[PDB]
Amino acid sequence: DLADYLYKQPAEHLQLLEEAAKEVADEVTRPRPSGEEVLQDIQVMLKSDASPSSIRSLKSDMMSHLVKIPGIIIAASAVRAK
Amino acid sequence: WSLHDSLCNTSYTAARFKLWSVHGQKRLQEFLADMGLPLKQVKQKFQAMDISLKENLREMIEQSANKFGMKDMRVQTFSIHFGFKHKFLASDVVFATMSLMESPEKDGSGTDHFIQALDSLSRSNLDKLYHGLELAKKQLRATQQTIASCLCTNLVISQGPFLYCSLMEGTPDVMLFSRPASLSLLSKHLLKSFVCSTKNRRCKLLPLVMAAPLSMEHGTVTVVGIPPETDSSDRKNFFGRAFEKAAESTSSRMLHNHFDLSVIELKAEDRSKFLDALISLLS
Amino acid sequence: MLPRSPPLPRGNLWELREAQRDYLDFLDDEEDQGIYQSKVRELISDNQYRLIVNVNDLRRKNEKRANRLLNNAFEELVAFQRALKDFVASIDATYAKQYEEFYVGLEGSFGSKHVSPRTLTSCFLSCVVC
Amino acid sequence: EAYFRVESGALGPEENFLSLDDILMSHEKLPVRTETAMPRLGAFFNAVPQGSKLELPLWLAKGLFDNKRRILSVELPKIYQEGWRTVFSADPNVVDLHKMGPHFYGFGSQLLHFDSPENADISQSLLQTFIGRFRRIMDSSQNAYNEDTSALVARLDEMERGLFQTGQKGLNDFQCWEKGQASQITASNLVQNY
Amino acid sequence: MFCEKAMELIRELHRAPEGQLPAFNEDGLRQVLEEMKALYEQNQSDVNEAKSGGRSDLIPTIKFRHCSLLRNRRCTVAYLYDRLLRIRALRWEYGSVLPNALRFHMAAEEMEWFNNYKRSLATYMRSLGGDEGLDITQDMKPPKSLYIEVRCLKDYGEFEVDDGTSVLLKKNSQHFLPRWKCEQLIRQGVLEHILS
Amino acid sequence: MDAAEVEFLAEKELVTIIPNFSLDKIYLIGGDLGPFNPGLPVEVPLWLAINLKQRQKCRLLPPEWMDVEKLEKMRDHERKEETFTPMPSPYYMELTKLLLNHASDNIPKADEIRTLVKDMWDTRIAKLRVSADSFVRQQEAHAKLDNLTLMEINTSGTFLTQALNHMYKLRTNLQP
Amino acid sequence: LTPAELIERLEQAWMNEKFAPELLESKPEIVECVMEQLEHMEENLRRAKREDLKVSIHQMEMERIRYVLSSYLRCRLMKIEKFFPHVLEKEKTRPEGEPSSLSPEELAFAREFMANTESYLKNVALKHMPPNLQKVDLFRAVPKPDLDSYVFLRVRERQENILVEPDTDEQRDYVIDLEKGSQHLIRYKTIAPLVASGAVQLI
Repeated sequence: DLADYLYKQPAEHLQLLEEAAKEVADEVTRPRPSGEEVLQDIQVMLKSDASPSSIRSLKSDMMSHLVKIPGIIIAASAVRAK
Repeated sequence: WSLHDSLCNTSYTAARFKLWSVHGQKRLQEFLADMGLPLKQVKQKFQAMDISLKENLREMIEQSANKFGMKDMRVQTFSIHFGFKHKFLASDVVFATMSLMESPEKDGSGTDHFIQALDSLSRSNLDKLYHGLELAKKQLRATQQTIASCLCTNLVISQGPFLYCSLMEGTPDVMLFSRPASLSLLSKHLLKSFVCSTKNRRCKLLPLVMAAPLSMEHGTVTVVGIPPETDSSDRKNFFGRAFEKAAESTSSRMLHNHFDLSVIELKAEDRSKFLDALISLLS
Repeated sequence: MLPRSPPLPRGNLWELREAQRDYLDFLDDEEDQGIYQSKVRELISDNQYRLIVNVNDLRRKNEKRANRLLNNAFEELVAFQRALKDFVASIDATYAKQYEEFYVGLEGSFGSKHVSPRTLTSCFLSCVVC
Repeated sequence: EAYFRVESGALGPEENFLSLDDILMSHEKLPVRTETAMPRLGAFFNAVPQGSKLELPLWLAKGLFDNKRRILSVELPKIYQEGWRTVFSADPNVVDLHKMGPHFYGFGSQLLHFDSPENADISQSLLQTFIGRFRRIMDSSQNAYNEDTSALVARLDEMERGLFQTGQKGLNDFQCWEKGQASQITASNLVQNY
Repeated sequence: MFCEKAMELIRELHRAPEGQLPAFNEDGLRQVLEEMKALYEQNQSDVNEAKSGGRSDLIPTIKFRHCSLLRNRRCTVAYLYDRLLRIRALRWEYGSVLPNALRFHMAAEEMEWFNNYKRSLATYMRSLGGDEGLDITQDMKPPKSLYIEVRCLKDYGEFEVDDGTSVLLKKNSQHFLPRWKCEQLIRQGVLEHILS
Repeated sequence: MDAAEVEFLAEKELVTIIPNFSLDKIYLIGGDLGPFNPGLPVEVPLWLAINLKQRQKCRLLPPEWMDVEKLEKMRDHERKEETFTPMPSPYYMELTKLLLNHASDNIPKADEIRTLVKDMWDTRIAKLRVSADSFVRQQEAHAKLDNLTLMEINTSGTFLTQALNHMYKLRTNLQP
Repeated sequence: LTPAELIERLEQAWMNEKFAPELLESKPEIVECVMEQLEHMEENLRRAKREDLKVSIHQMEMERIRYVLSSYLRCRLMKIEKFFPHVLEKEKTRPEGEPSSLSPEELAFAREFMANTESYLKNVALKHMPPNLQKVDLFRAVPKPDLDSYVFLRVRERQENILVEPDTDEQRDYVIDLEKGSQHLIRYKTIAPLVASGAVQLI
């Protein structure tokens, strides 16, 4: 069931995933030695082995659904704060 | 595989649907549309298909295959689970093993592939099985591109009491079937597609005989023989005697090297000298 | 080649009360070798606002403050520049009123802070960099 | 597994005789100032003046040294001077001890046989650099598995690479026991030829 | 300064830290013995000349040459000793007999050192116990089970079973033998332990 | 050492099996065993229980400390305390590997025992690299390790001792 | 000395040699009295071989003991071949009444090893040298053992008043005590005479 929610409502479920990754990385590395005792935040990436779509196949019914597209990087902004 | 690439390649729905002629390829489209399977989910791998479709797939497929004349669609097999993601049907292990042992590209003596296929039956080697499933795919997609040749070109000669065919080197993916063991399956699927394709009433009940070149240097071909096909064929072949007596009559050069008798290696020049005497012998 | 110091290190021969009361003690500097009481006066004789400090000295004097100053630069530099006006009034209060507020530069060798505009990420927010 | 090279004594009182690490270590050059003339051998640098700045290997300046500085006196390279001795105190996890080397702790412990004044301040740099760079070799060597470690090891010296290769050999040996893999009997040194 | 020739013997062994025996260097070794002799005489001349005219100011030119031979001694015993380590390994890893891809890289006097070491070792081994002692060369890993399943990888004439019941070893043909016999051959490269 | 010999020393622990073959007392150079009555328990050293299980001749039994309840209390006791707390057996990792790999169907709730054991291990290893960092950080000369089993010692010992020798050297290079 | 205890003491004699940084004591008694159980129970199997399961249970245990023992021996023929001159010297000048660190057979092996290597270096590079260097002494080319190593040990005979010297400053030495069954991480020099007296064991 989870890997289906994650395909349909990825926004409000990646949050729960990344908040469980932080509660597991706490009971595994503790006691942190001396210089760190505040628990950091774990950016959960995710990959898959599924057939890729294409940019020309992004119809508006795919709004807020995990997609998987190939391409070629053409530009790159400068990093900023957020 | 995906649910689409496995309908186009099973040599039981690739025959009924006649998935080699544009006129009947729309039959597959209609079959898919009658179930409510989007044409975009059917093209994607089966493990990634949505969870709301696959509920009763194995029933909505058996049903909508009555409406097309395919009533033997469910078979009785077994399946195994090891752990979290390991789920095999007893006819996936078979197609993977059968294609680790008969890989086309040869890397040594005759007993170098045998070892690698004997290896992939113990659970400590799931990295060979999971690899021998990419050969078994590559083979099945390079069989329906040959049975599509000898049926959009009519290379099945009705040489009398039995059909007959042959192959050409120039056609791509014909060196894959050079082995004298991976040739019987190609012929046995060719017969199944043919019998469903032809309009006659005689050809639909004649055994097939096939030859494809073995060795260019010795200039020899390999020949097989398969029983007359039908739904309830007893499976009692009879060519091990025919070929023997024919080579005896013509007094040519033959080799009954294998354990089964119905597979022979024959000089490229004794082909007709052998075949005519065989035609007369079977009569 | 990595510039891990403004002075090229190869050939140089050829609450908020603790911070303010530790900086003052550091700026006394009389009893060891008088390095900064030789500089406060020096700038008063030149009419300067700011004086340049060596954090390399802050380390040897007090490590805790030297680390708390490279990671909370704002709350520490508002306490440095206060306990500097305090220490200039302790020499010449007449001068200590000519100028509104003093300033304090920095120089020395920061550990990982020596960054380029390409490496200046957002983990250096509110942190002295070079 | 059975080829036990002779280890390095370059950290104790005196280097070992047969250790191929110390032999290449002491070969590194060092600056000296001569106290007399150098007759019959001024060809290299016939006689050489007194009070001349020359560059000699370390092994040479071992016997050519005395307490009275009869033949020559020595002055330390800048890597051990007062300049860099503050850099290595700012944050020692940043320095490229392979360019400043590649024998830092090995060389620095042999510059204590020259009874210079600041020895009580070199033997405190080394100790406080090695202690500084420890929690980054204890943790980037026991926690780097099946990775390309040729970038976690690009800024280390021979006394530290020997430890980064002992963390890995104990990580890759427990991870090979956990996976039922350290039961099969294998060829030991023949797979080195292959 | 000096010693730029000896330091081409060492800076070569320092490139092979795996334990692989490289080809002997008679050339450089002769080339450094020659420099030893040269400096020896050219220094002894002025040594006895500093007792025949009082040139004591040459005393430095003695040390600069006295020590500069000790170096060339170190860098030629270490090399000659290091190579005697990478050889003894070939008795604990390969076995009693070596293939001639190895016995072609050792200088012709190291074979005598070998055949002495090997013989003294085989002497010590047979001395431990009453009946022909205990062959401590085998048994490198804890025993796990009592039988092992091997699979040949090269041809090999006719392997022996103690009871005179030989076994042919064709390629890619797996047996089920007691691991008490297969250890010698697995550790060389002939057989292979499959059913781990 | 190396894990494959700690595993050798761990195959001397006693376990209890239920044979299904007849055999009379055996006098081993390391004690006595038997007799083996079909369908009756008997206590043997591990290296024999495993070897008999592989040959389909017995049926293992879970050791008493291998319970899914007492373990769920050890796992909490370990995270509360701030020192190395005592453990069921000096070789629990190797037991709960060999057993659960070879007799996972004769042990109920194997895949919870396994996760609790791993949870304990992943903590007792975190306390070590804190007890092995204060050592260096403060340049001690002694350290009392309380209840370390041989396996935790051996997973990070040949690095710790080798990096403390290089520290003793650097700390005593100025006396002469 | 029940045959059951020879093995319990053999494993203990096996770990110490693996961890110690120096060639420890010689136990000729045990190495010669385990080669008896092996020599005997190798006969009550080849004779009464007509059982097919008992002989397996015996052969497995024999193969475990013959590995403990063998790997113990090999671990000392590495100490001897790395420290041959310092181990010959120590045995030549031994005060009578002290347990040797070499068997009568390892002694012959070490003698032949030193002889062989000297007669090898004599004919390759030490012969063609100027006639005052042709003698090199092998007490200053082979590095001595390093007894300043750190070791984990677990003690089994309560010791008190043990000296812990962190550094060269004689003042900074605080004395410690040892419980029973505890485990510590201390330098090998300060507990050298305890390993020879069974009071500890290097785990």
